[PDB]
Parts: sequence; C-alpha cells; structure tokens
Amino acid sequence: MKANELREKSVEQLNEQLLGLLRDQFNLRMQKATGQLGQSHLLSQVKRDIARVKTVLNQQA
Amino acid sequence: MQKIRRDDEVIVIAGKDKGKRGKVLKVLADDRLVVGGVNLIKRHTKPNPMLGQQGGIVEKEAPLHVSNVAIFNTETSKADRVGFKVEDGKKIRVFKSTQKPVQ
Amino acid sequence: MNQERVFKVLLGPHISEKATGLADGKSQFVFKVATDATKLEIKKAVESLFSVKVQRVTTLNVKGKTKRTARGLGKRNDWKKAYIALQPGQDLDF
Amino acid sequence: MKRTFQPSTLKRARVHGFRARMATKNGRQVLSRRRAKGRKRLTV
Amino acid sequence: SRVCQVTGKGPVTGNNISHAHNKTRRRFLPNLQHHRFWVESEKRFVRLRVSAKGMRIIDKRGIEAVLADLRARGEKF
RNA sequence: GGAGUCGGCAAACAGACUUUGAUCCGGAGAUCUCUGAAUGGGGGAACCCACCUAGGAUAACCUAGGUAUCUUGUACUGAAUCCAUAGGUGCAAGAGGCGAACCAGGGGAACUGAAACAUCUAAGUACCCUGAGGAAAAGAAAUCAACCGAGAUUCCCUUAGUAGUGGCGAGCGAACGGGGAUUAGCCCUUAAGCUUCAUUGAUUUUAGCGGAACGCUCUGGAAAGUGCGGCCAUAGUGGGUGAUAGCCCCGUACGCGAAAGGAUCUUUGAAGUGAAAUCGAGUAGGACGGAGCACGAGAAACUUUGUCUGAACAUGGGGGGACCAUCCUCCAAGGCUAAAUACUACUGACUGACCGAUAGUGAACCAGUACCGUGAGGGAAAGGCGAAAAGAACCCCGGAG
RNA sequence: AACCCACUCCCGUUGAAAAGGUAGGGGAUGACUUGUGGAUCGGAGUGAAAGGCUAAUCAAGCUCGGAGAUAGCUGGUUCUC
RNA sequence: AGUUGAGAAGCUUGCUGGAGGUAUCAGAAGUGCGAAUGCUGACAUGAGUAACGACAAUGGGUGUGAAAAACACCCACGCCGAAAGACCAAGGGUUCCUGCGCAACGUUAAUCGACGCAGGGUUAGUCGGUUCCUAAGGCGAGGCUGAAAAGCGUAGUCGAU
Ligand SMILES: [Mg+2]
Ligand SMILES: [Mg+2]
Ligand SMILES: [Mg+2]
Ligand SMILES: [Mg+2]
Ligand SMILES: [Mg+2]
Ligand SMILES: [Mg+2]
Ligand SMILES: [Mg+2]
Ligand SMILES: [Mg+2]
Ligand SMILES: [Mg+2]
Ligand SMILES: [Mg+2]
Ligand SMILES: [Mg+2]
Ligand SMILES: [Mg+2]
Ligand SMILES: [Mg+2]
Ligand SMILES: [Mg+2]
Ligand SMILES: [Mg+2]
Ligand SMILES: [Mg+2]
Ligand SMILES: [Mg+2]
Ligand SMILES: [Mg+2]
Ligand SMILES: [Mg+2]
Ligand SMILES: [Mg+2]
Ligand SMILES: [Mg+2]
Ligand SMILES: [Mg+2]
Ligand SMILES: [Mg+2]
Ligand SMILES: [Mg+2]
Ligand SMILES: [Mg+2]
Ligand SMILES: [Mg+2]
Ligand SMILES: [Mg+2]
Ligand SMILES: [Mg+2]
Ligand SMILES: [Mg+2]
Ligand SMILES: [Mg+2]
Ligand SMILES: [Mg+2]
Ligand SMILES: [Mg+2]
Ligand SMILES: [Mg+2]
Ligand SMILES: [Mg+2]
Ligand SMILES: [Mg+2]
Ligand SMILES: [Mg+2]
Ligand SMILES: [Mg+2]
Ligand SMILES: [Mg+2]
Ligand SMILES: [Mg+2]
Ligand SMILES: [Mg+2]
Ligand SMILES: [Mg+2]
Ligand SMILES: [Mg+2]
Ligand SMILES: [Mg+2]
Ligand SMILES: [Mg+2]
Ligand SMILES: [Mg+2]
Ligand SMILES: [Mg+2]
Ligand SMILES: [Mg+2]
Ligand SMILES: [Mg+2]
Ligand SMILES: [Mg+2]
Ligand SMILES: [Mg+2]
Ligand SMILES: [Mg+2]
Ligand SMILES: [Mg+2]
Ligand SMILES: [Mg+2]
Ligand SMILES: [Mg+2]
Ligand SMILES: [Mg+2]
Ligand SMILES: [Mg+2]
Ligand SMILES: [Mg+2]
Ligand SMILES: [Mg+2]
Ligand SMILES: [Mg+2]
Ligand SMILES: [Mg+2]
Ligand SMILES: [Mg+2]
Ligand SMILES: [Mg+2]
Ligand SMILES: [Mg+2]
Ligand SMILES: [Mg+2]
Ligand SMILES: [Mg+2]
Ligand SMILES: [Mg+2]
Ligand SMILES: [Mg+2]
Ligand SMILES: [Mg+2]
Ligand SMILES: [Mg+2]
Ligand SMILES: [Mg+2]
Ligand SMILES: [Mg+2]
Ligand SMILES: [Mg+2]
Ligand SMILES: [Mg+2]
Ligand SMILES: [Mg+2]
Ligand SMILES: [Mg+2]
Ligand SMILES: [Mg+2]
Ligand SMILES: [Mg+2]
Ligand SMILES: [Mg+2]
Ligand SMILES: [Mg+2]
Ligand SMILES: [Mg+2]
Ligand SMILES: [Mg+2]
Ligand SMILES: [Mg+2]
Ligand SMILES: [Mg+2]
Ligand SMILES: [Mg+2]
Ligand SMILES: [Mg+2]
Ligand SMILES: [Mg+2]
Ligand SMILES: [Mg+2]
Ligand SMILES: [Mg+2]
Repeated sequence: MKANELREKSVEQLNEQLLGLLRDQFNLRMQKATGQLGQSHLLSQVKRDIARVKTVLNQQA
Repeated sequence: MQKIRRDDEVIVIAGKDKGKRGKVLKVLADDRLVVGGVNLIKRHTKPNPMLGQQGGIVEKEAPLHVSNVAIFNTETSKADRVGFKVEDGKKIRVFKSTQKPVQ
Repeated sequence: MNQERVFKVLLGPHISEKATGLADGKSQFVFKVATDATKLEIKKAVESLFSVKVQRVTTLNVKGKTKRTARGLGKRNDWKKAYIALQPGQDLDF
Repeated sequence: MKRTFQPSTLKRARVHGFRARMATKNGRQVLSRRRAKGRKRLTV
Repeated sequence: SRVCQVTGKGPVTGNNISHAHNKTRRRFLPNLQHHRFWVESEKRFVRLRVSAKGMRIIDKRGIEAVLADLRARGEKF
C-alpha cells in the first residue's frame, strides 16, 4: 500500500489495517508450510506493507 | 546516460559479423549487447533425467561488446557517432554528423 | 497476550510419517512454533485462530543439524516443536 | 595411563572464561590483545 | 597513601651510595603522624594525618585557614 | 537520473517489480533483539530472577517508562549529646569504556661495552602505570653578556666532537657568538584571549552534467597491425575493445552544478570563563642525605627537595661557576597566551630506475582462517581454459561406474 | 578378592604402548583409597627430603618483549682472463 | 642442430608457443651457487621387503550382487558372563533411524559401516536442573592500607561435591 494514501487515514483506522495485514501474513505461512503457495512473491510484499504502516503510525505522534 | 539503448537499429563494426544490421534485444552488465540475428552459436545440452530436460542442440545469440556496434543513421546509411544535445527541459540523442535527433 | 502476538507464535504444521499417524489415532497435531513461545501462548493461539478447544500442549526444542562443506562447517537454525491435543471428537483444518 | 588433559567444562569457564578475563586488568589486556590481532574465538 | 594532607608531600626515590660507590634504589618518606587539632569555632577535635612540616604551617597560619584550603581542594576529613 | 531490476561465492528453476520514474547514488529521519563500560540483582558473555509508577485485559498477563556506583550542587531529615555534627533519603549535572602513534608525568632493568670486572656504560633506553589534546609542553627575564650591548617561548643549521668531564679507562659532551622559520603580548584599580548561543557575508565538502575529431585496402578466427589519404588539440605516452587506437567505448583538458547536512573564515550582540584579589613567607637563605645540570666531590657555582631550621622590605633583595670588594644587569615566592614543532590507527588523489605468487603484508584464494596448545600464545598451504561456454548433442566398450 | 602400589624374570625397544604385557609380588579399617569443588607458583610455591614435583619440559616452568644480546669459536661465501 | 671467439659467452636456424621484446652507448643493482648435518616442494634407494594391533575359532547352505573368506538369513561349533551383560554421572555432539550410494575413509575386498547425500527422530506439576538454603572459597558499598596499578576486609551476595 502506497504511503501517500496511508497518511489520509487515522490511528483508529491504521490499526485495523495493520491487524488485517498480520492476518493475511499468517495465512500465507500456512500455505507455505503445507505446500499450496504458488504466489511466492506475496511473502515479501506483505512484510513491507506492515513496515510501511508502522512507519506512518509512528509519525502520527 | 548511455549511447546504445534497447530496440535501436544498429550496425556492427569490427568482428566476424561486421557489416550486418539488427536490433538490440538486451543490454548486459560489463558492457555487452545481444543484437538480433548476429553472432549465432549452437549449445549442446545433455538431456538429463532430473526434472525433465531441455533438449538437444539449441541455437541462440552470443553477446558482443558495446564498443563493437554503432547507431545506424537511416538518412545516409552509415555508422554514426552520437552525442547529447542542449536541453531546454530534457536530454535527447543526436547524430554527430548531422545534429538531427536519433529516432 | 496482545493482539499482535497471536499471529506470530505459530509457524506452520509439521508434516511427517509420525505426525500423520498421530493426527488420526490420537487427534493430536504437530506444529512448528516460535522458539520463544510458551505452552500458554500456543494454547491460546490455537483456540483463537482455529476455533477449537485444545486440552494439552507439549513442547520440545530441536537442535539444528550441522553440515560440513568445502568452506568449513555450517549449521542450520534451531527450532521448536509442539504437540497439540484436542477434544475427543473435532477436526482441525486450515 | 593418566594424561594431562582431564576435561571439565565448569573448571574451563571459571579459569579461562570471558568473565574471568574481565575481572582483572591483566585479563582485560589479553582480550584487547586478541581483538587487535583479529582472533575469531577471543575466549576459551 | 603515605601523603601529607596539608603540604601534599609524598614518597620520593633516590639512591644509596656506598664507599665503593655502588648504587641501590631507595625511598625517602615524609615524617607524618596522626594528630588531633582543636577547632575553636566548632568546639571539636579534628584528627589529621599531617607531616611535621605541616604542623608548623598550622602554627603559623592557624587551623581555620588550613581547614578551609583542604575543603576547597576537595579533600575529606 | 532515464532503463532496466530482485547483493556475492554461483547456477538453474520459479514468482514478480516499472517511463504514473524502478534497481542505483547522496543529505535527513524512523526502527534498532541479546551480550559487552553493561548500569535493577545475580551469572559459567550472549543466560536466570525481580521491584516501582501509569494505562489496558480477567484469569495465571500485556504496553510504555524508571530502579548501578562515585563526584559536585541543592532540599528535606536527624545519633551518642543540649545546641549541631556525623549519618539517611529525594532530586539536577558530570564521570566511567575503547583507540596505532605523538605529549606531560610516576616507577624503572638486564644482556652488552670496558677484549676479565665492581665505579662507569648500555640508559632514564626496554617495559609497567596515570592524565590531556588535536597537538601537547614551554613562554614574556629575580635571563644572558661584559663596561659595548642584546631583549619572551618553540624548532632547524653552525660554533664543535672544541671547552670541559671521565677506574682521566671505555666513553659522555656544552655554552657564548652567529645564520634562519615564526612575530606578540596582556592582567591582579580585573586585560588580551577562549567557550557557548544569536545574527552579517564569503568559501569549501558530502552526487552529478556537457565534453572534439576516420575512412579505404592487405594478412588474418578476430585489426587497434600493413599500404594510401585525412581530421581534432587549453584534450597525444590513461584504462579496454577478438593482435599495437588522439578520432570505437569509458574517460581526459576545460566549463557548469545542491532540497538538505558538515566544516572554516568573517561581522556585531549576549552570557560565562580567563580570576589567583590587592604584587606574592614557612618563602629566599642555611645544615644533613639524594636527584638535575655535558660536570662521577672535585676550587664546585646554579636548580630541586626527604629530615631539620629560617630572613630583609626598594636607603631592600637575586645573579655574573669556590670566596671577597667594586661595577653591571634583573625584581622570585600570583596568573593567561597564537604561529613556527611532533605523529597517522583513519579518508581521498597522484607518484615510483618498488615486488610480481618460495617475491610483495603472515594473508592476491571465504587468513589471523585451517591446524597446534589447558591457556597466554604460535601459525600455514593454496592465482592463470578460451575472444566468446560456444564447457563436448549423438553412437560404442564398460557396473545405469 | 575388589581397590592402591610396583620387588623379580622374560618379552617388547622401527613397541599394541614417548614407560606396557603375561607370570609371580606388597598393603588391603588405615600415617588407607577415591569422586566433585576450592587454596598456594617462578628466586616463587610444595616437599614423611629423591634437588623430587609445579600440564610427556625443572640445580630455577612456559610465553611474548629488550633482541638481529655476545660468540678472540666451528661451518659457508656464487662469472671469466 | 650448426657455427664463431682465449674465456665468461655470442650468432644463425628446424620444432614447440601464442604476445610481447629491446640495437648502441650510458646510468643503477635484491647481479651470477654444489656444498653452510642450509630452507621449501617434488621424486628416488632400502623394496614390492618388514608389518596388517591380544593365539575366543570357525564350517557349511541359501540370497543379493558386475564381482561374497568378511554383507543378510538358516543349521552347527567356539568365547565372556562381579563381564567382553545392563544403568547413572562426567566428557562428546547427531555418531541415533530410514531411503539411495562406494570415489576417498576402514591397515585386504566390500553389495557392509560410527563413511558420502537426503529426509526423519528427543513430548514431564512428580526424573535431572532452575527457583529456596548454606560449606570450603570468591567478590565485596562504605572502610583501613598502599608511588600508581592495587591489597585486605565489614554490611551483604555468590558458590554443591
Ligand atoms: Mg520439556
Ligand atoms: Mg544459524
Ligand atoms: Mg647498575
Ligand atoms: Mg545491562
Ligand atoms: Mg553485572
Ligand atoms: Mg540505569
Ligand atoms: Mg543487568
Ligand atoms: Mg577517558
Ligand atoms: Mg651490568
Ligand atoms: Mg665485558
Ligand atoms: Mg669482551
Ligand atoms: Mg666473565
Ligand atoms: Mg647508566
Ligand atoms: Mg625517575
Ligand atoms: Mg578531543
Ligand atoms: Mg604554561
Ligand atoms: Mg632560555
Ligand atoms: Mg646598559
Ligand atoms: Mg619580551
Ligand atoms: Mg557524462
Ligand atoms: Mg568524448
Ligand atoms: Mg594505452
Ligand atoms: Mg593473442
Ligand atoms: Mg586507447
Ligand atoms: Mg575503426
Ligand atoms: Mg612577584
Ligand atoms: Mg601567600
Ligand atoms: Mg632553599
Ligand atoms: Mg643539598
Ligand atoms: Mg652532584
Ligand atoms: Mg676525578
Ligand atoms: Mg628551605
Ligand atoms: Mg637562589
Ligand atoms: Mg652567588
Ligand atoms: Mg666571577
Ligand atoms: Mg609571572
Ligand atoms: Mg593513505
Ligand atoms: Mg608461476
Ligand atoms: Mg604468500
Ligand atoms: Mg607466508
Ligand atoms: Mg584446544
Ligand atoms: Mg581406579
Ligand atoms: Mg615366569
Ligand atoms: Mg601383575
Ligand atoms: Mg594380589
Ligand atoms: Mg604385614
Ligand atoms: Mg576427599
Ligand atoms: Mg594462583
Ligand atoms: Mg625463574
Ligand atoms: Mg645428592
Ligand atoms: Mg605447556
Ligand atoms: Mg612433567
Ligand atoms: Mg640491547
Ligand atoms: Mg643470534
Ligand atoms: Mg669442524
Ligand atoms: Mg636456439
Ligand atoms: Mg622461438
Ligand atoms: Mg600487451
Ligand atoms: Mg636499453
Ligand atoms: Mg644474491
Ligand atoms: Mg654454495
Ligand atoms: Mg641448486
Ligand atoms: Mg663452493
Ligand atoms: Mg641427513
Ligand atoms: Mg644443499
Ligand atoms: Mg618393487
Ligand atoms: Mg632384505
Ligand atoms: Mg624375509
Ligand atoms: Mg611377514
Ligand atoms: Mg596377526
Ligand atoms: Mg604386533
Ligand atoms: Mg585384527
Ligand atoms: Mg556364501
Ligand atoms: Mg576371519
Ligand atoms: Mg566357557
Ligand atoms: Mg552431556
Ligand atoms: Mg571428540
Ligand atoms: Mg555426519
Ligand atoms: Mg547406524
Ligand atoms: Mg543400503
Ligand atoms: Mg571396486
Ligand atoms: Mg579398502
Ligand atoms: Mg550417515
Ligand atoms: Mg563469605
Ligand atoms: Mg576482596
Ligand atoms: Mg571501595
Ligand atoms: Mg545464596
Ligand atoms: Mg547436588
């Protein structure tokens, strides 16, 4: 998620976004362990989304 | 900025395929180019039984050095040197012989 | 536990011949878990994420195997393993 | 026949260990001498 | 250590010279004792480890003058 | 900036990213596990166990902050003991550890030489320890000269291996006087200067941009080499491109360039500091025992002090190599000061009648590694297909070697 | 007997072993043997004392420095006329 | 290989090799090895010689395999049995089990292996630690002592056997 549209949200709305991204990352690890993960690039893509949200969330102060 | 770019009409100077013309399909590191239809080689690959195979003999194109080609001037039909012209708001590439832009 | 630790304790199911037989004859499941996870967090995460009732959790630490190469002697990461027992009749699915 | 080296990991750490060197200045000179050489181990 | 508290005298080194002029290292130590001094303002006794030269300075200058100097240079008693 | 990208050994198979500006380079910010001065308490470094405040969950917690010691300051408090002292807590500021060398100090050898060896030398060297800085130290005459004068300190060249000193052995070794580098002095009736903030301008540094001029022919796998003819020059002995290139590529001479950080110099304002109060007393001088002066007690002046003593007050005091008289020259016992000088662990550029894999760093290669030792510690060997993997499809023998 | 020791012969001596083995031998409730943890060390420690032992090293351990110590003594010193 | 000088040596060429060399006269040296019980690497002789590590001991049958004295199974002999059988602690660290292998390692061969490759395998309120307590001993706020580093030590808090 681009950071330009993240700074339009709120701390109440940013925490729901971060919580949802952690749910998706957990499911991606379930597929990787069992073996039904073709979209291998999605693993590193959700890591940077979580880091991006935490960067903007710290800037909220 | 680089003088030789992808999908450019070029002519080979110096080498076994000197005089031929083609298009740049790939630009490598260490200053090498893959030009379509020049410098053809055949690679013989053993069809090992590990996870299928590839084939027998395949013919592809070997890379050649970036200083062994030149932009082809499609107004005089000759190899040409290229420079960068004064920029109001953007660079372009021009022919050193005729000062017209490279297209 | 805080809302963020729930999604980070489990790492995925552990599949093998031993793990397969347990999942049928004993309704007991083997998972890979974070090396700093405790039996209390594993119990809460499985109940929350799969909507089942766990009754007992047992854990063990696994040393990483050591492999010698030309450059020297390298070794793999240590990891942690969990056995999770559920209610008499209920199935766990992903 | 009994040989000179009889291993014991508890007696090894209490004589040559990291916290044993740091207790005195003469052991701190040993550690700084081994850092200047580039030793990978640096302690028993 | 063996340092006078008012003059700052400490041990120094030198040589012992024999008749054949052989030299060996030696030390010269200050002549210092423990002495209690009466402080007229404080109605108190102060016990210092001073040298015999430092006792003569207290006689000349007084104990209030000397005690102020010790406190100024952060020396404890 | 301007088209490719997802680091290397080290390749393949996959999944993707993007001219709506990516990988990449620079300034600034955020995150920053555990150990380590390690600092909440312990520990066998990378481990174990806690307490307090605030907020949030209902179960067996979570989140964010605090809790070492010492020094200085301040507030409260309070023993023997009446007053108040020691002592006890709470806050603020500072310190602690690491680093190759240079600097100033504390302690301080021996081998060796003397063709033996004690004085002497080696040498105030090696080594250990403590402080400070980008430099440090020293510095503004109680200094030298010689009846003429000089004019703070530091460093270089001479005087000169001279005068001296020395079991007068081996050895050690000045100064006066000259030639240079640098230029500077200011205060205790409170000054130059330095430090930190705030402002006046300039210049650099951390990335980049443009950057001239060649064809034909022969041999050749491949021309940059042959033969012929040109062009550019503030750019012509750079690197590499399939053999030797000023004109093929990247560069080069020469011009440009900074949202934002660092640094230096410049204004002119404030604050602190310089700072020791008031011109110097247990001080100058002396006796005994040692150090330093080139000077080893020697006619032995001068400085310094471990022990013991002890003045005068500008009509006074210190020096001029025992000592006296006469002259000359200075004013100790309170301070601060740039430059010329020393060094390079570290960063950049250029250079070499340096090495070219038994050489050059121990180390061109996954080297302070493998290995050896309980440990401190010691310490290797090992580069090159080809221009391009085009790295040998397929058949035969052989154990699907 | 176990356990601790080491008196004799032989073998082995390039050993199975940088101090052993097979036969015999001494003590075996004590001044006994032994595990774990700890303390004392280099002109120093410890020693029912052999100048013994202090990591296969002891009439003064090992390691790194002074250090390329000193060597009137051995050895060596490279093409031609 | 030929040829030229009195010598150190020079010159011309066939083959190999595939990219550099340096006339002349000067200038600088890490400038010339057979020895130093010289240093490093490679290779000889001894010599296909000694030896193959307790003199408890082996014989058949079958299978697999390119190939069985040594592997697996069966029948039959031997040896230990206060151990040469089991189990704790220290120490070691994947040597444990399975599938695939035999170049190197195994003092012979190997289809076998504590060997190579790849997977798998260790489940505790009661077992052993940690946590509680202390011994010898260590460290030790303040403290006393000491040229500096530092020594000893009180409150305390570490330390199992
Ligand atoms: Mg467990
Ligand atoms: Mg790892
Ligand atoms: Mg002497
Ligand atoms: Mg800490
Ligand atoms: Mg601690
Ligand atoms: Mg703290
Ligand atoms: Mg702590
Ligand atoms: Mg410091
Ligand atoms: Mg001597
Ligand atoms: Mg001599
Ligand atoms: Mg001599
Ligand atoms: Mg002698
Ligand atoms: Mg001397
Ligand atoms: Mg001294
Ligand atoms: Mg500094
Ligand atoms: Mg000064
Ligand atoms: Mg002077
Ligand atoms: Mg005059
Ligand atoms: Mg002056
Ligand atoms: Mg450019
Ligand atoms: Mg150009
Ligand atoms: Mg060139
Ligand atoms: Mg070539
Ligand atoms: Mg060139
Ligand atoms: Mg050309
Ligand atoms: Mg004065
Ligand atoms: Mg005074
Ligand atoms: Mg005097
Ligand atoms: Mg005297
Ligand atoms: Mg003297
Ligand atoms: Mg004399
Ligand atoms: Mg005096
Ligand atoms: Mg005087
Ligand atoms: Mg005099
Ligand atoms: Mg005179
Ligand atoms: Mg003064
Ligand atoms: Mg440099
Ligand atoms: Mg070579
Ligand atoms: Mg080398
Ligand atoms: Mg070497
Ligand atoms: Mg070892
Ligand atoms: Mg025994
Ligand atoms: Mg017999
Ligand atoms: Mg016997
Ligand atoms: Mg017996
Ligand atoms: Mg008897
Ligand atoms: Mg005992
Ligand atoms: Mg000791
Ligand atoms: Mg000794
Ligand atoms: Mg004797
Ligand atoms: Mg040893
Ligand atoms: Mg021994
Ligand atoms: Mg010497
Ligand atoms: Mg020698
Ligand atoms: Mg001889
Ligand atoms: Mg020849
Ligand atoms: Mg030739
Ligand atoms: Mg070349
Ligand atoms: Mg020449
Ligand atoms: Mg030579
Ligand atoms: Mg020789
Ligand atoms: Mg030779
Ligand atoms: Mg010879
Ligand atoms: Mg020999
Ligand atoms: Mg030889
Ligand atoms: Mg033979
Ligand atoms: Mg024979
Ligand atoms: Mg024979
Ligand atoms: Mg034989
Ligand atoms: Mg035999
Ligand atoms: Mg034998
Ligand atoms: Mg055998
Ligand atoms: Mg058979
Ligand atoms: Mg047999
Ligand atoms: Mg029997
Ligand atoms: Mg163990
Ligand atoms: Mg082992
Ligand atoms: Mg293994
Ligand atoms: Mg096995
Ligand atoms: Mg098998
Ligand atoms: Mg075979
Ligand atoms: Mg074999
Ligand atoms: Mg294996
Ligand atoms: Mg105690
Ligand atoms: Mg202590
Ligand atoms: Mg203390
Ligand atoms: Mg305790
Ligand atoms: Mg116990």
